[PDB]
Amino acid sequence: DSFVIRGDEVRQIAPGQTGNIADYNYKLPDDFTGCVIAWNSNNLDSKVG
Amino acid sequence: SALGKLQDVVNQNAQALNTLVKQLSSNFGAISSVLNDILSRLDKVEAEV
Repeated sequence: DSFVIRGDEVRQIAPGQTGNIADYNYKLPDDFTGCVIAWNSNNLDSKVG
Repeated sequence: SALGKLQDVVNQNAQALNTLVKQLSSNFGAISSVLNDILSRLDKVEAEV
């Protein structure tokens, strides 16, 4: 499962979390078996303005 | 006092149920002994612990 996110909100991409990303964008199950992999993408995903 | 051999059997069984009920008030090292209090203070993963 793939997307871009703000670096602060990466903590919401974990089992049993609550918050605007967890509850309104992407919710993981509590009994999740898996790996969450993130990397900074400021060189690709930002724009001047 | 003479009938006290039957009265002690009544007393031990009252004491046993009062001990069992009083042990609902104990924390056992948890944050609280009240189950709705735990579930109000903490989010799912910590409340489960």
